[PDB]
Amino acid sequence: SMFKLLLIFADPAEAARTLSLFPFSLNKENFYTYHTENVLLDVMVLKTWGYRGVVQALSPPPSGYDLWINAGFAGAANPNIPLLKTYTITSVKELTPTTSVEEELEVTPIPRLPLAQLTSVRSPYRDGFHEHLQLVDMEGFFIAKQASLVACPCSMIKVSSDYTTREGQDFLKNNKVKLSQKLAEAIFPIYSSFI
Amino acid sequence: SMFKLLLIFADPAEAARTLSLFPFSLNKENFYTYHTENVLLDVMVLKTWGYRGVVQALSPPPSGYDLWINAGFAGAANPNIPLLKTYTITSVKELTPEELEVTPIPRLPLAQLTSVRSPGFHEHLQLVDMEGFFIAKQASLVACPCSMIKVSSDYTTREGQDFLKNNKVKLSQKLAEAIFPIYSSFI
Repeated sequence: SMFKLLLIFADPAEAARTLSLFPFSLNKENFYTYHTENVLLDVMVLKTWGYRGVVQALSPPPSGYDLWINAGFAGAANPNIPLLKTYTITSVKELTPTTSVEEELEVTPIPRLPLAQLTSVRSPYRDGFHEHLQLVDMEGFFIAKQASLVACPCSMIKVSSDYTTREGQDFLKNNKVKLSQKLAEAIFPIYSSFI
Repeated sequence: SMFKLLLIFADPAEAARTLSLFPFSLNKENFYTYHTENVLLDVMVLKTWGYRGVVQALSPPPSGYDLWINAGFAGAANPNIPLLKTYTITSVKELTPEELEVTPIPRLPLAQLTSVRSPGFHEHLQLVDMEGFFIAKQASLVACPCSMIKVSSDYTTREGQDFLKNNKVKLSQKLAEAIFPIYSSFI
């Protein structure tokens, strides 16, 4: 009767505009809560990027949510992907050598968002395009692993923020507010569908 | 197509949480613009309350919008109106010893509004404000559709007003949470 939603952001800049949507109360550092009659909306901001940040924040993982959403910026490893476009993820993997048996996790799509697949890396991915790759981040695979430990559905909202090239970073640098606002505008309709 | 929406608030406190929803740009004092590919979302904050504020800001009325929304707090002049409830308006009149029809926003509960020119309970009144009637009059001059979002903020009694001053952030947030789905529907 009260939907309990946990939002997870890798970085305060990515979380900024979502945190402006609601008069969140700051519960402990990097953890915000907005508690209404129909919806509990908690926002976790990791302290650092990647597996390390996920581990520090989500082990043991919290039990009791109805859904987790990892929302963040993602690199585009295909130049046909436009930037500033918000996707929902259908499955996520970790980047491994091509010979390695790939481990792919199914993810719960968010309605009304275009679909994409996600690969998480442990070091910045910059050797350009190619080839079984669409969107690239550093947290999503590991968040999904932690969610599976509590049998909690996991969705991801990823906004294309840069191409995975050395030169592609300039766009991220000039557009952080707009990218953060894209995540916010995809999250509000979710909250509102329970309110 | 770009949908051109003018949102009108009577004062900064009522506007605060809606202004927090988007990274608005501010050129003229009291006027905010969020210009995207699909929606032009302008927010006007009146410089003072009531008829005088509406006339200063909207006479002559601005042309070229697709819809005006007046969003604000409203007193409840019948004790069967619960507080903290967000309504959309079906018609508005001015208090007299002639009704303007208003376009209701989807999914919000319906109410009738009376605007007064100065601040107990009455029969025949539901929600009470100070701007809506005069905004609807100005929107008529440009043949612009007008809707209103009003959240019950107090009973129209001497005691009733403590709830308003205790709960300004939450009342402002109710307005924001009703406006964002309108924006979202054009994307």
